[PDB]
Amino acid sequence: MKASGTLREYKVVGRCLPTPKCRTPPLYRMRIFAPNHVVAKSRFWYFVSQLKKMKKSSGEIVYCGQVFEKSPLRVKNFGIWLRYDSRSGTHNMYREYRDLTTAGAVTQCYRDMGARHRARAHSIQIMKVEEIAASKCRRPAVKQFHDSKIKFPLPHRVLRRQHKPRFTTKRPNTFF
Amino acid sequence: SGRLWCKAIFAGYKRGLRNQREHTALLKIEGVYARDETEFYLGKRCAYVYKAKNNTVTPGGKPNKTRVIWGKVTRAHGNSGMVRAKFRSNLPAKAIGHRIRVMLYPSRI
Amino acid sequence: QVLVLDGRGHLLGRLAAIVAKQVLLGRKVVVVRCEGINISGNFYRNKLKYLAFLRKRMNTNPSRGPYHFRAPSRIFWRTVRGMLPHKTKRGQAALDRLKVFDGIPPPYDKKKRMVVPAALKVVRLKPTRKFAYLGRLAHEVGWKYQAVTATLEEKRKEKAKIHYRKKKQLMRLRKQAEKNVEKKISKFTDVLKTHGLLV
Amino acid sequence: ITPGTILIILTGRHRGKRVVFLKQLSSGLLLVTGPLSLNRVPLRRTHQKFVIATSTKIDISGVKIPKHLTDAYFKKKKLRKPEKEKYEITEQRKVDQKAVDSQILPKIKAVPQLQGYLRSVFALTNGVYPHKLVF
Amino acid sequence: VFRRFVEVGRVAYVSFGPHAGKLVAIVDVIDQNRALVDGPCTRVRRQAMPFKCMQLTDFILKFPHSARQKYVRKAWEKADINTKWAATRWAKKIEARERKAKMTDFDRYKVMKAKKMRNRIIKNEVKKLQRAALLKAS
Amino acid sequence: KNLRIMLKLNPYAKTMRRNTILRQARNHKLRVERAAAALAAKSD
RNA sequence: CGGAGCCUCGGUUGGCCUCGGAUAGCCGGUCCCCCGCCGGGGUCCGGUGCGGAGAGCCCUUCGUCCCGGGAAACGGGGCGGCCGGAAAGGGGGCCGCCCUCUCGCCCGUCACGCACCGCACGUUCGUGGGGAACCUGGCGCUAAACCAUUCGUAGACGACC
RNA sequence: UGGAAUGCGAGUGCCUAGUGGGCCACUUUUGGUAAGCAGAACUGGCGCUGCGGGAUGAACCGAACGCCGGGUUAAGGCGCC
RNA sequence: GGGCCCGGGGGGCCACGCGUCCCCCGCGAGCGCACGGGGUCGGCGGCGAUGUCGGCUACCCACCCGACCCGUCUUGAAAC
Ligand SMILES: [Mg+2]
Ligand SMILES: [Mg+2]
Ligand SMILES: [Mg+2]
Ligand SMILES: [Mg+2]
Ligand SMILES: [Mg+2]
Ligand SMILES: [Mg+2]
Ligand SMILES: [Mg+2]
Ligand SMILES: [Mg+2]
Ligand SMILES: [Mg+2]
Ligand SMILES: [Mg+2]
Ligand SMILES: [Mg+2]
Ligand SMILES: [Mg+2]
Ligand SMILES: [Mg+2]
Ligand SMILES: [Mg+2]
Repeated sequence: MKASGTLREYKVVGRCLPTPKCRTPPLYRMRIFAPNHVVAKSRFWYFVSQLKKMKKSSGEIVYCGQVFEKSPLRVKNFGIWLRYDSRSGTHNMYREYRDLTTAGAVTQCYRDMGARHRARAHSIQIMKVEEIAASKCRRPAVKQFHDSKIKFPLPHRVLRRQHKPRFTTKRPNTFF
Repeated sequence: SGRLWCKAIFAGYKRGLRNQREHTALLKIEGVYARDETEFYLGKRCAYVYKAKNNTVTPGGKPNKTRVIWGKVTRAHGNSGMVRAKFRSNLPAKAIGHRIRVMLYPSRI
Repeated sequence: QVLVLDGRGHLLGRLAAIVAKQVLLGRKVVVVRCEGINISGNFYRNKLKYLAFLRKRMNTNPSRGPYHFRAPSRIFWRTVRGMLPHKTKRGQAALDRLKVFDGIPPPYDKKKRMVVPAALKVVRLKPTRKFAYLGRLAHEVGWKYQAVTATLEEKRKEKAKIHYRKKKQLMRLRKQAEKNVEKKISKFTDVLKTHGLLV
Repeated sequence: ITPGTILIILTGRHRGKRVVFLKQLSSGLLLVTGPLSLNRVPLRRTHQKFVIATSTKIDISGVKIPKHLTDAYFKKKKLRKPEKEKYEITEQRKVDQKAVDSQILPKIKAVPQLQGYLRSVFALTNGVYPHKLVF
Repeated sequence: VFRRFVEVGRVAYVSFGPHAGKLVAIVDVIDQNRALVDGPCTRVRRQAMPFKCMQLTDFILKFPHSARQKYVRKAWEKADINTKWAATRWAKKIEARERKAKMTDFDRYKVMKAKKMRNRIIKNEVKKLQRAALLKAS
Repeated sequence: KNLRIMLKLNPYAKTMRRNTILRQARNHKLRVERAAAALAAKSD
């Protein structure tokens, strides 16, 4: 899987193909984060196969649909439990993020895992994603934004319109 | 009286890195530094204007040393406002870095 | 006609990249105060870079090149030459469209200087990063006219200060004059404000 | 391009001049007038692709353009040579110019600084870029 | 040295993006780069916005962090940020910028004539003020 | 792209296109009237 | 120093005549206060998504006629003198004149100009650079280099003294 | 009811040149410390083959070639060259 | 929902002769416009006898991109 663009959260439900032994095999559900639904079903079959004696040939997808963020206008803290392969082992991490959507938080995890650990998306398994209250967060990067009277300036604002104009008479001012 | 044409530069021919298509010229137009601003200049006439030793007939005038190769803007090139132009004859390589007149006709405004 | 640039507070390679593309399109460029140009990284690791360049020489005849120019202007010039196809007539024509100066000699001392915000150090570097000064680096690899250029640059700044005070004087009169003739020019002041020229 | 619109001619000896658009002839060419007394552009045909239509408009809805002013009216007549043959302004054209001008000219003078605007020529200058400016 | 702070209620001008030219209020801070903003009286839905596309103004509305859009609008109307904004030189300079941009060819002609005459009158007066200052020197 | 070429291959296409045009114009006329009423309702 | 032209070479198609700089800070007024050979610091007051803004400024060209209203009258155009500039030096400003105009700008009045009958290389910088000549006036100049000879502080020959 | 899908016109006979030094890569693999070493399997290449990309390069990556115009791409790229 | 969108009590149909038997209950005329078996104008302008018009290619020159010297043996040649 390529963690392309902003991921979506998919609810994938699958089961073993019914057989005379078991005419109604049990139903399984997973939370999948993927770029599109085609990738979402593919990853499902990759995960259930690791937990059950099942695979695409001997099973079917019963429901694939996007789970929509339920409070897209409310800031939340997300705890993420993931495992990943490094160059020389596997590890379990717990990570935290602040975001408005749970799929946005998961995307941050992939970019972050790529930035800080050079971990490609194909080597990352998001085990669990929870919304966490400010009092249960652990990472100081997230906790410093739990301040009702938070304030801070924007020092040294760099000129981003550096080629409009490309040549000017006045030098830029970085203080605002 | 005054100028009635926009100022352009003959930046170079159409090319990859090691192949050159001389039938298309890349033009840089003064003040046009993005692709969304090139829309005004599509289809407008272009003139490489120069002087030679021998006299030649001037439409509406008497023979002089001025000569012109006509062309027109055909499409935008890139993201920063370069346009592709085509002329009745491939531009001479000595024209690279020199003025190309871009006329205000055919008017669409 | 001529694009005059001020090299103070510009990073060496970003200025060269823009300048090289400009003279290849047929524009004349003058860069003054090449000793005021900057390079990212601590001074020491940039001095080692030029000393490594200084060691490059034809083992059988050093006089045949490379030629290691020591002036901050010539260092910049060679850097723009490295971004041009200078072994072809088209590149050499462009290279002749560029003049480089230490200090600001006439006539550019009495002309307005433009900058390139895409090459300015205040824009392109993080403020905590170290950087080198082209003039100091040049002075410590054999450049001989650092002390003189500074001496003449201080004379120019003294004269430019008197010129600025004269211009501020002529601007204070300009503002006063607009009050004296406010009645007579009020109508023409409404046209300009109606169309955004005056706020 | 609506009747009464001011157009900037882009070609011919009258290039850069600002003229008043009267009507579109059956051939599709436009009919315009300077008027003559303002910029020495007479009743003359012009092609629309070669004019810039400004946003300035006078109301010439009450102007009665003579009906004989047609494509055949403005078509060039051939002149023969064996030295040179010179074009002459027929007395009818002068009469037609005055009849149309006498109705447009008073309406131009109704708008302040418009007659002077029509006397002045269009040109591009330093820093002025056609794609940026409104006409 | 800092005078404008990213805080709850700060009104920020949006310089570029899909909402360029509008005013929004900082409702909450997500992380170092993003904030929850709201434009109830300026046609902006509550959403995340980076600080990069924001320019802080001098107004600071008083509502609790993450209060719903009803109370952001209520504070906006009490402070009359819309009319106060239009009275600032910052807003006026924006207005002048767009007035000049839309100038028609005829408008540009009339400005040239007005500017032509206005500049001559000022120059003549400056000449007289210079000559008058000369006599005091003598 | 060419209408009369389509009708040579599928004459019914003319019926479908005429119906679409009439339906779409009719649905637009409702939305404006709905919107116009709402705006008038707000003015009250 | 002060006429017609003829070749040839090209490009270009308004100008910006200048503080120094800072960037976790800036810019302009303010001399009332303190220093100095009119300049610096303080105070105070203004601006600061720079508007005393290069996102800018200046100039703007269809021409002429007649007569009005604003603007000028300390004004426009034109021969003599003194400061002044050296990093690669100023056809800027100032003072005299005997002259030369009430027009230069803005808003109007009034007409006229090849109005060449829709059409390109138009419009400058342009008395442009270089070359032969032809005139036509004034004021000025009347040299050296190399060879040859000689030298031997030099020398394969050239070169060099 | 020409008895699975899909695609495609097939069968057959004479005469016949050059070749019978190869070499390279993914994977498998023998000897060897290893070798741009020697020796095998499979497929694909280079040899016989230009062209875009890998600065440069037999074999890598893309793609295979009549003489052209327009459009769009692959692999690769987009500070300047 | 499906049944020529089953049966009964404002808007589009590639319905539109009839004698009937009854399931059920073989040729109208003209005229015209065209998104219709691949472009035409029943549209125009300038210039021309001593200095100008056209002349691909060819002679010379310039510039931009490309470009290693052929034959040969060879797995491999621009090959030191
Ligand atoms: Mg010319
Ligand atoms: Mg030395
Ligand atoms: Mg082997
Ligand atoms: Mg062989
Ligand atoms: Mg083969
Ligand atoms: Mg091949
Ligand atoms: Mg390589
Ligand atoms: Mg092609
Ligand atoms: Mg490259
Ligand atoms: Mg090459
Ligand atoms: Mg051989
Ligand atoms: Mg061999
Ligand atoms: Mg060979
Ligand atoms: Mg070799």
